[PDB]
Amino acid sequence: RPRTAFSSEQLARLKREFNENRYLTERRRQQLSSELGLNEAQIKIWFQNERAK
Repeated sequence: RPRTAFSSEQLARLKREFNENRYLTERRRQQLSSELGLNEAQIKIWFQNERAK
């Protein structure tokens, strides 16, 4: 788990989600994983990094 390249659609969804709520519950992480085709760890990390910036 170093660097997964998100498609433009994946990133658009994550950015909108982050704008609504910067903190990710496991239940929402599950939904995002399932609706984006990204494993949960990748999503969790993206959220963490997004907050850090």
